[PDB]
This record gives sequence, C-alpha cells and structure tokens, in this order.
Amino acid sequence: EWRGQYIELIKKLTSLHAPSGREDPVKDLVAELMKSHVDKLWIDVWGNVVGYRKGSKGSGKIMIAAHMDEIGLFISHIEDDGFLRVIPIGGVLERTLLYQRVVVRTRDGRLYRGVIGLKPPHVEAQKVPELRELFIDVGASSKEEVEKMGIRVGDIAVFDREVAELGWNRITSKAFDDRVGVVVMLKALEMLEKHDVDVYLVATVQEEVGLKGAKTSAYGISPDVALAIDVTIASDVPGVAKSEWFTRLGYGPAIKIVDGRNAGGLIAHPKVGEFLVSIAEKKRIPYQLDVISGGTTDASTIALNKEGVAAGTISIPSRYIHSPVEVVDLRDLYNASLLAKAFIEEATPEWIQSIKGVVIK
Amino acid sequence: EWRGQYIELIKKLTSLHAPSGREDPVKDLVAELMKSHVDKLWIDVWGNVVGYRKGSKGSGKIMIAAHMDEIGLFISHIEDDGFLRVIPIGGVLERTLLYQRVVVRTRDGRLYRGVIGLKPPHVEAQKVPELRELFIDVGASSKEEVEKMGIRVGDIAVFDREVAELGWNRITSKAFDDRVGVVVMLKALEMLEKHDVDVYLVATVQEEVGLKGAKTSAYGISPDVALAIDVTIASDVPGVAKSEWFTRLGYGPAIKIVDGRNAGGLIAHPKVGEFLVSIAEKKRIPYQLDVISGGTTDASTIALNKEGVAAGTISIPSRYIHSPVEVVDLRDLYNASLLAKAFIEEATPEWIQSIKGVVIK
Amino acid sequence: EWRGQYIELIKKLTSLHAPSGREDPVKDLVAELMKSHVDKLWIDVWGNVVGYRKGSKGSGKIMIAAHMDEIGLFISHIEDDGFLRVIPIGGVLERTLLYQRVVVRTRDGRLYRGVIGLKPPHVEAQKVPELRELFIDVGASSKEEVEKMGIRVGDIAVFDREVAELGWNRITSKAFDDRVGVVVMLKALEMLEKHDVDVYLVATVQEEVGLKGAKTSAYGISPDVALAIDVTIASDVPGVAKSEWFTRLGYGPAIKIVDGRNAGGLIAHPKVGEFLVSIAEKKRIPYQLDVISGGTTDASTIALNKEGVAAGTISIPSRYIHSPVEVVDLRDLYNASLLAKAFIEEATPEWIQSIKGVVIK
Repeated sequence: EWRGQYIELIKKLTSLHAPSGREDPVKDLVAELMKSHVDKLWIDVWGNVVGYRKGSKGSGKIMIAAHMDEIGLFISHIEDDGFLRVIPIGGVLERTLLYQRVVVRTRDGRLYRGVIGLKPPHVEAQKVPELRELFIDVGASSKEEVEKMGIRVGDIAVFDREVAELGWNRITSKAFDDRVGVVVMLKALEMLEKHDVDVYLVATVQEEVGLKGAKTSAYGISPDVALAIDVTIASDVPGVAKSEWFTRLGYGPAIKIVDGRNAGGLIAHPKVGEFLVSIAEKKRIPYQLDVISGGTTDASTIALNKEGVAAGTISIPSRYIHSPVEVVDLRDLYNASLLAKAFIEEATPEWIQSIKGVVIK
Repeated sequence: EWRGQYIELIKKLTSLHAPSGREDPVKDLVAELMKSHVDKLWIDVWGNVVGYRKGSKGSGKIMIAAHMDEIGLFISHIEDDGFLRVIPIGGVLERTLLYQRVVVRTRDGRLYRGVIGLKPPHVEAQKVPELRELFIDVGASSKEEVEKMGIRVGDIAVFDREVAELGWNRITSKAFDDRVGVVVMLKALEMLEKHDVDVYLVATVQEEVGLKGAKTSAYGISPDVALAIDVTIASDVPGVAKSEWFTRLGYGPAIKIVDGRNAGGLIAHPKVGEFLVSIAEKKRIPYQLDVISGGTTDASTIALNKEGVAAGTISIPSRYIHSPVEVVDLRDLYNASLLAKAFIEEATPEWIQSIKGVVIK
Repeated sequence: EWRGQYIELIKKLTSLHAPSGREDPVKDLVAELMKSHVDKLWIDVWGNVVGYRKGSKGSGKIMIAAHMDEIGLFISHIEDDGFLRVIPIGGVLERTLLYQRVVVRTRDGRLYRGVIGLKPPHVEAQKVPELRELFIDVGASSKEEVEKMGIRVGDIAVFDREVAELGWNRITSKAFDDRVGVVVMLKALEMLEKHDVDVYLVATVQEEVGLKGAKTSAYGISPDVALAIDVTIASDVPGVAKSEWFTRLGYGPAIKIVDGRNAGGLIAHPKVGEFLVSIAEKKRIPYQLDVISGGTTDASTIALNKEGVAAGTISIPSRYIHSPVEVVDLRDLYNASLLAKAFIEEATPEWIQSIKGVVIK
C-alpha cells in the first residue's frame, strides 16, 4: 500500500501554495519531514532546505536536488472595479489560464478563491487572449473592498486544484513540478540504509525563475557529484507522433542524456549517466533515456559550479506540464525513489574518482 | 612548407568526430600532441585538457583557450521504418542539413554513414523543412536492423566531410570551429621559447552549447589574463555589402573589440585588446579588428570569472560557419599562431599589473 | 561476392564527372568495358557508345539503352570577387545545392573543388535561395586568379561525393542516374550467352536535357524492340503515405507501365511490358510495377521512332534522385541485370512478330 503513502504526501505538498520566491509553506514542512533521517539539517540564506547524512567512509560528497517552487501569478494592479491584473511567475502560458479557478494568498496568512475571466465573445476570432487582457475575479466591487480583504499588490495566486486520481496508476494536480520530485527525494530518504559517502539532500527555491536556488545552494556545499530530480515532458498524448513523445507515463524515470536549447541546458556527465543506467539495469528498475529539445532542470547550473560538478538527472515523466491539469504516473515515482536510493547506496569513494581526471604530466 | 604541416594537423583533428559532450576522440589526441611541450599536463572533471608551462619569473598566470567540441545531432528516435530522427547539438541550422551526408557513431566504437533526406517535392513551396520533418537514412529497413548495427538513441551524428583544398591558401571542412583554433593554439605551443609568465594551455569542452567548459576550467586555474581563440564570421561573399563583411579571409586574425547580442557577449578588456594590437603592429603581423553584432566565444564567461579576468580574443576568419562547408584561410591561421606566441612571450609580470587597478584610498 | 564487383564498377563510373554534353570521361571507359563482349562497336556523332552482338538466327533487332550524362552546373559568370555563378544542367533543384561541395573541371583537364555558399542569415525567412543568389567558392580572390586556375566560363561543375556504403545492401553517391543503369546494362552484357536476336547495347548522351541522345541513336539502328534502363523514384521514406511511395528499395527492378506528365512520357508497349513480367515471374526475379505521375526515361522518344518501336523500361528504384545524396539498393541492381539478360536471351524472332500487327485487308 505504498501508493497511498505517496498520494498523501503529495496532497500535503501540492495543497501548499508556494510559487517561486514564496516557498515558505512548503519550506517549513519539508524540514519537518526531513528531520529524523538526517544527521545535520538547516535552511540557508535563500531558504533552501539542506539535510545532511554522513555515511561510513572518509569518502566524498554527493548532493541530491529538487525544487519547491511552482509557477504562479503576481497580482500587479488592483482595479477600481475590484478586479486584479497579473504578471506571470516562471513559465506560465496563457492557454492554461482561461476559465481557471485560482487561489490568492494574502500578504499575511489567508486564502481567497478567484476566477480568471475573459472579455465575452462579443467584443469571430479565438485567439487565446493575452495576459494583459486577463483579470482575476475575487467577488469584490472595489479596490477598497479588496484591500479590506487583506490582499495587496505582490500577493501571489496559484492554480486551484487538489490531487485527483485517474484510474489506478495516475494522478492529477497543480504543481507536480517539482513537488513530485521533492516527494521522490524525501521518500528515498526514508528507504536509505547507510552508505559510504556523505549525502546532502536539498529542497531548492526559485527554479522556475531559472535555477537560482540550485546555483547558490551548491556553492557552499560543493560536492563531487550532484543529482537533480525534476519532471520532464511526456507527449504520449494523441495527435503526436511516437518520435515526439520523448517519454511515456509508467515507463520509468528518465535518466537524462541531454535537454533544452540546442542542447546547452545540460548534457549530463556521461559517467554519472553511465552509472545511473548500469545501476538501474542491474537492479532491474525500469527506466527511460531523457533526450529532449526543450526545458532544463537544476543540474544545468549545478554542473557549472566551481571546477565543475559531475551531474545528472532523474526526471519523472509528466503530461501537460505547467498546467493545473498535470498528470503523473505513480510507478514512475516509485521507481524514481528506488533509482535514487540505489545511486546513493551504490556510490563509493573510489568510483567518485574517475571523474577529476588522470594528471598525465 | 608550414602549410602542409597545418593541413595535416587539421585533417587529423577534423576527421575526429566529437560534438559537444562527446569530445573524447579529440580529447585524447590533443593530450598526446600537447605533452612534450608542457611542464605539467592533465584532463579535468569535464574533460578539459590542461597543459602547463612554468616560465622564468615568479610572474603570474596567463591562460589560452580553444574548444574541441563541434555542432552535431543527437539521434532521438528510431523509426520502425529504420529511419532516425534527430535534435541539434548547438547552433545547427536546417539549411545546412538538406541532402547532406552524415557520420553516426555507435555508442561503443563504430562509424556508419547516413543520409539526411526530405519528403519529395510532391507532398509548390520551398521552404526549408523543419528538423522534425528530417530523417537520417543509414540503409536499414527496421528498428531491429538498426539496433543490430549497434546504433542507439543518444548516438551522435556529424557532417561527413574531410578537408579539401581550395586553391593555394584556403581549405574546406566540417568542424573548423573550433578545431582550427585548437590547431592554432597547439602550433603556437611548439614555436614557444620560454617566457616570464606561467602559461596554461586549455582545450575546452561544450562551447557550442554555450561556453560551459571554459566556465569551469578557468575557475580552478584562476589566471590574471586569459586568451580565447575561436573562429569568427567572415561575410566577404557576394551579395553582401562591404559594411557587413565583418572580416575578410586572408587579412589576418581578428583581435576582438566586441561581439554578440547588443554587445553583451564580450567587450574585451581594452588593455588586453590594446596589448594585442600594439604587439601585432610592432611585429608587423597582419590583423583585423573584430567588431561584431552576433556570436560569442569562450572569453564571454572567462572574463566573468571570480574578481574578473582580463580577457581578449584572437579569432580566425571563417566563411559559412556551422556548415559542412566552412572555409578558412591558412595565412590567417599562421599569423594567428604568431600573434599568440608573441602575446605569451611579450607578456611580463609588470604589465600584468595595470590591470587590477590603483587603490586610491 | 558480386556485391563488391558492382560497387567497384559504380565507383569507377560515378567518380567520373560527365554532365550532359560533357560525357567524354564516361564515354571513354564504357567503350573499354564494352569491347570484349561485343561483335561490332562504335561511338556515333553525338558520342553515343554502340555495342553490337549478332546472335544466332536471321532474327531481328533489340536495343538496350542507358544514359551516361548526369545533372550538373555550367559556370556562367566569373565575379571580380573571384566567385562563380552558375546555371543548371537538367533537372537540378536548389534544395540540393545549399552548403554543398562541388568539383569544377577545367576546359582542359583539371579538377578543382568548390563550395556553394549563401548570403548569411543576416541580410527571419528561410526560404531556399534562388540560383541567381548562389555562388561557387573555389578559394580565389579575383577573376585573374580564377583564369590563372584554368577555369573558364562554360566549365562544368558536379556534386563532390563518392560512393559510400549504407549498411549491407545500399549505397550513396552522386550520379546514380543513370550510371547505375549503365552499370546494370554493362553487367548484363557479361552474363550474356548467345541468343537468337541481334543486340545493340547503347550508352547514351544528354538524357537529363530531355532524351536527346536516345532520339538520334535509335534512328540509325532502327530496331524492332527497344529497352530503356533508368532510375525511378522511390518515396518509401518517412512522412509519405504508402500510396505515394511508387517503389521500394530492395523490392526489385520496376517494369514500367506508365510515367510522367498526365501519362504522356511513356505508356510502355503492353506486349513488351507483358513479356518482361512473365519472364521475371517464371524466372522468379522479384520485380515491381512502375506506375508514376512524374519523370520520364529514354523510352519516351524511342517508342516514337519512325513507324514506332515496341519499347519498355526496366527502372531501378532510387531515393533522393537528383541530389548528391541518392540511394540505391544493390539487389535491385543485381535483379536488374538478370531481368535484362533474360529479356535478351528469351527474345525470339517469332515473338518479335506480334508486334507489327496482322494485316486484315
């Protein structure tokens, strides 16, 4: 009955509304859940949660990374009408905003529902509107009534959706990216029996805004080998050719070879990539190869840290990423945690040396 | 008969197929060739080759950088038809892919030729196709037959072209960027008689994917003054005005004042820029000023290292960059090595101080 | 090990650069190779090579035709810049010219490589350029330097590609059309043990420029039954429906029922068509039916000769026709020669009479 344990952890984390820069609700909980399984634990400057397991050897340092932040919207202006105007946080696209229900939170504590509306059809062409033409409806008739609700410019809004079950293996919610990867990280932390190498478990901030938290968190820790856990695109929907699927739901986590931007986001360190594959294989964990032409994860800037950090990514397949409607397959999450647990367990101080290279002289 | 020595070195390096992340074939050789001329030599984490010459003084540190990687294609899907689909590595443009012959290499060792084909004309408009409509033809009728060939998703492909001579001064090949600059670096390494200052010779990785190797390599070395050697655009072809040429073949290496992106790639440290010019001048080496509105080299992120690194670029003029068909002028390469040799030789511990600036107090 | 014998013959013929009107290099060799197997042999006015086998009967005359010429480019103007402008020979399309390497030959003997270049991207839209915007780069800085290279207006250029092997059954080169059919013809000439009927073996000129050599060659010979051997379109690539493939590689030569131009190129004489099929069938040679809506071969104007000539076509399937990158399947060539050998062997003076028709009176 592991399935139920995953779902409940995910409901806990995805009902928390924490878009980039605002992650404190999730930030709190993650610390709580992380606490017993770690030797040392802290929250850094930017609010990264850092757990630490010293394992048994003099060994080395391996880091595991997942981001807490989700996309969302900043309320930017408040109309005299009482309506709210927004600007996006991260990779938000307007198709996902139309006739959607939203939760706004209150510079202090509270939560009001709102509705993203449109001009009506009579003002022939559709034509997804533009953000500046969108507005949020919280049920107020004035700016005064809004202020009186406690909501101020700068308050964030987030998709109003809670986990629902799609058949036996799959689920829907907002904010699977990356809460799903926090979950996977956290739940590999439980399965963990000790290991040669020191493990840093890091739940990061501000990734959707372009990998900011993962950049800084890694600088102070600087480990030998880092591992990112993020979602990755799955196009195995209809009207798409099998060549453009990139991953399939329920076919296992995706070990990343390349992602984004004419490559250039990350081409993962082949030796970490090679490692992950042979482990999965020998442990008969199902897996996929992530070779993708768009998007990037924490590992883009981690592998760029200092002299360099051998880095790779375990990515979990997700449909309709960056919508309220994202879909994930629970088996992909289970095997995700397994492949993570193994990676840490099977890591050795000797293997961590290839990796830093000779000295021919 | 220097001309012949350059060509053969270039054939050696450009017949090596090493797109970004995959540079190991070149990586090997460069080490070999670099070995005798260096005091200390090693390959770092990411596979950067680093040679070290200690010269005679307590002096300082100057670094020289060239990238080994070339653009190419990842095979992404394998059709049941037996055809291969690709996604690009670096700055690949579709015009260069049409009816081109390609070499695919084999996750283990081997090399199969392939053909990049198109839908036929009958499916009026041309209309350069899109990458997703392209496919590679290796002569197989099935996915099975492909796997049996040893080629897997993730295997890279590269232009099939070997050096050819265009008249007396010029040559064609794939991957001039940057193998031509490795060559120049390597061949200035030979001409080198000692010097006051410590010299780090670095053949870098993953530049086409946006300067990744040069970022990390420089962090651990951190030198006072760095020098990039890259190709730069030459438009001196027909149907282009003399104002948009930017450089001419056979007119000498291009000392970089500015490149890219509304500037913003690099505006080279004027004092290193000034230095390079006065040296070239006094040594009557022909040269050009590289002032360009697109593209960037290693020196963009090198000059950004730590407190900053005085940095400049010797760029060699190249026609049709990022094609199988690139053209280079051998004189530009010869004078390139000369201007590099001089720069290192003429560098002094005293000059290396201006450069870090006063202290008024 | 027949496979190797075909390849080497093809390398010999396709490394010969002989576009329409210029076929002399191929013209020479074909004569050489044809010589031992023929009774009488000669080269006519236009340079057609004509071999003659008298077989054993008073019998009749059957002719076999293949064209030596390939598409190419005439250098038309020579810029002061030193660049060359071209106009096409035959059915050349601009998509095949972009970033292609070319061989120019020298009104007297010699061969210089050249590069077909383009305006750079900055002069949004691609937009395959137009021939008048293309130029060839031979590495020269002046018209003077070009003339000094011996290259004059009127000199032809041709794709620079030599045979490469794609897996076990298939190969790439320029000029498969029709050198592949010369090869097939030539190699059926070897397998030939005598026959009732007189055989004329003809390697023709200027077909890509619209069947000129086949028109004149046949007039003086005038035979009863003629056979063309040409390539034909194979679309069995991706993104094309099985209804538009027209032929498949490795499925056998294509006996032609109809080709081109709302038919109108050739509707082959059904009795020769019928003949070819029943022979292939009974001899269990694999074959295809060529029913096509574009393109035409020598047999269009042969069947039009004098009172008429019963005519048909054995066509060999080819992918990416009229590119540097054409692909052919060696089995299609082997069975092509077999079906040719049979046709000649199985031909009889009695069968040659149906064919000329009654006289009811």
